[PDB]
Amino acid sequence: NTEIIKSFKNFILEFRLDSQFIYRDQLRNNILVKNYSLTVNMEHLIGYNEDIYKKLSDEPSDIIPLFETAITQVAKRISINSLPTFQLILNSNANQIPLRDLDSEHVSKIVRLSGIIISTSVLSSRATYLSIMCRNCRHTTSITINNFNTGNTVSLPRSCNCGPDPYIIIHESSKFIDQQFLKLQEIPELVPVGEMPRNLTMTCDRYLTNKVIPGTRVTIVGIYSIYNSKNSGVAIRTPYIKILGIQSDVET
Amino acid sequence: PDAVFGDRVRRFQEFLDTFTSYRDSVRSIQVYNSNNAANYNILPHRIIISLDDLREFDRSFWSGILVEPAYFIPPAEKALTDLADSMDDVPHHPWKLSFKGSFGAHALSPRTLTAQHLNKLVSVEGIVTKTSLVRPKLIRSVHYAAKTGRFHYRDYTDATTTLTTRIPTPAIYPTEDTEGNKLTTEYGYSTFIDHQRITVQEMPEMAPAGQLPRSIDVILDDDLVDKTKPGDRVNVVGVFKSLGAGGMNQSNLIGFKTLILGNTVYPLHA
Amino acid sequence: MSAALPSIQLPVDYNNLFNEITDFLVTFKQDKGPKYMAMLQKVANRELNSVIIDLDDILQYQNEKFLQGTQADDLVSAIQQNANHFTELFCRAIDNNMPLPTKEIDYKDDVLDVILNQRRLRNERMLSDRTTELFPPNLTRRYFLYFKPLSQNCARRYRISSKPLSVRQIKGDFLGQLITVRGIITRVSDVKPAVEVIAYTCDQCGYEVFQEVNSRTFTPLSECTSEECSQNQTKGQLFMSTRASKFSAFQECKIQELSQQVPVGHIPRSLNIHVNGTLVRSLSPGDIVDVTGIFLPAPYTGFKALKAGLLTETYLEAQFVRQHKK
Repeated sequence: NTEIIKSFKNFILEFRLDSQFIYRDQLRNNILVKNYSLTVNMEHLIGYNEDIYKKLSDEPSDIIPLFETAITQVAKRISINSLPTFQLILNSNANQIPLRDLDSEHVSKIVRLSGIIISTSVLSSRATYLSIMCRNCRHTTSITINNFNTGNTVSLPRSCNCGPDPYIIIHESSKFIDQQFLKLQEIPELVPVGEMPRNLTMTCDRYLTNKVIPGTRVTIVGIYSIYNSKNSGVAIRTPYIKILGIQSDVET
Repeated sequence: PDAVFGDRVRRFQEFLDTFTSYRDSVRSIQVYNSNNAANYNILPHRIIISLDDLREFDRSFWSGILVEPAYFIPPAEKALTDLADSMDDVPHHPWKLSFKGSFGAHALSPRTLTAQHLNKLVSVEGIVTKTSLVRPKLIRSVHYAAKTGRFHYRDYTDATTTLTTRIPTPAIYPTEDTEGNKLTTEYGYSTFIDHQRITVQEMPEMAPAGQLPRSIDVILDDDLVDKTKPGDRVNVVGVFKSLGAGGMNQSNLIGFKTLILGNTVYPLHA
Repeated sequence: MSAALPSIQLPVDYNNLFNEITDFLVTFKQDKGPKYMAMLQKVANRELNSVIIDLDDILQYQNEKFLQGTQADDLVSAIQQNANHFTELFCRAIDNNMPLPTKEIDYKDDVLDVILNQRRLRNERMLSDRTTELFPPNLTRRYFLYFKPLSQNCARRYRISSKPLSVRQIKGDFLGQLITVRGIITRVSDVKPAVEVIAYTCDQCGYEVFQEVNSRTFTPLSECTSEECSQNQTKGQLFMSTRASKFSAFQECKIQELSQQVPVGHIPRSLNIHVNGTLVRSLSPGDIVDVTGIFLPAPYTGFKALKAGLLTETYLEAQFVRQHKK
């Protein structure tokens, strides 16, 4: 929350291999083309410091939206008006977890896996920064959501008494992003001799949409998270993988 | 209202002399509304404005429309009607715009949308695919009491208004003024407009490799009802509004449906 | 009131246009006695109950005092904008200028003839032994009113509401006028007893309360509010009776296109039609008819789901039908 930005803000400025340093040359060449992202190799985090990756491996849902605001304070040291929140795309290679053995222990942990993509969906809209006004008080405000944990985790407040939820979203001043909703099937060479091949459903953020055609072999690095819609049991949730960084092969 | 409307209406009064040919065509609409009354005792109120003098009058207003149209069209709306009164004073009602356009860099086919093209003037094309039915829609309601004389009034507008958003009025039935009265809803004197939603998808010839088509649905109102048959090649101009709540109001996945509030639906033959 | 529900003034006034209705009644000389004397009295003699007022007589009566004598405002063009407020008010002129005791008060030519007298005489028995609420005026009518348009020669002389419009030509702006259409009647339902006024009975205080009826929705009352029972702890339980109220006939149908006015493109459409009054069972499916009548939208129905475009349902009341293949 505090000062973990500065422990990451020094990582982008000062990481350096033998002669030419990478994350101030990958951040500059992705602004002139107007690409607005960054690609962190995850082996270079733990070579520079181990205490940073200790926080990121334990509780990733609350720290990656802190690194996204640690980039957009550095891109104002290079460009000098509209610079949005940057997106963090990461990739690594530790050990593949097969799709069959995903226990109840891997809830909110960085997990990579593999498989074949069955289907896609149509794009959508999620809100990032919206503007609210009350109906009676007409007291304007601005809620900026940046975290992503699909239904509702951050909603409207109840007072600025007035009525039950007096708040209106104003559609004339906001910003929006995209979502994609894939599906992923395990590779048939890890044969289910008495089973059918299972599947999972992922989500994708603004810069990974429309990247992969149905029918390919991918490797996917994401957060194994959970959501509780009723769209069949008591206190039952459902699993899904929030993708942050799809490392496909050569498409061939 | 502010001075933000104040200087904004005034600059659209300088758009009556440099291209005064538009001020000619307002009289021609007032011609056919007199000579039809001369045979009994048809024309809409839509003015085709080329988006071509606006480069030669003010580049800070031409690029204003194609970036935030919910702040420059409703000023230019009321500026047209007061000029559509002071020239024609003999007889005793929106006067909408068109935007012919000289189509800008927002000429995007409906496969590439929804990301940063909210609240702009897109010019979408494709093949119409549903063709829903027509229903009327309430706008104004005039009540009348015959025990104390005078008429009354009630505005009522939905979330699919002209362009903006305001405080939504769920006006079921306005009755019971501050007296003992049984108010009466005068039909005929009230106003009703037509409403029709059609969905358009991308063309199969300019499609990529084998996938599903992606469609987008456009609302037409006040003039373009029963204009195109299903299965036609249609070019449309509108504003990429996005209404609805994304499940944040119902305290509980997907959300935020998108629409286009069309103006010019212009059939093509190529 | 101010700043909410304001007052927009209109060029059309309604104050003076009651008196020229009264002079279109039995004080009439264009058609021994006038046509509105005996036809009113024949209905008052309980021989008819469907008073068919024509509209061409309004036009010819206008020319009798147009440029001749005094100056008066137009009424046929006043009907062709409102067409519904001139239905409950055109009857309001009739009941004053109509003799009731002309016929015998004899035995049953229609039911509720003896009980309505007991309804009427008990109400004056209520207002006798006291030293002031009577029956509502829309209850005691016992006729109907209709209108017929004009097409042949009267418009060609000096210049409407009789053009055979197709079903697809009906815009959204005709909501509140008189129209004439044509087509093929299909899916016609039967006759079902509706209700337009309702009589309760308190059974303890005797005071029968009433209310008015609007389409497809009405709410029953609370317990009794009459001043004999109330202002105490003992209030009577009221109960509805069917032998004390007014019912009417009701029907429904759907008119498609005549398949000559169809385009080569779009697929034919339909309008809903309610037939209210004594013209019931006068239609039959699978023919070619020409229906007239006022055209008004259906109000708000509940559950708030498909609403705020109001689900107007665009139905069409009937006034007069003109068949083909007689």
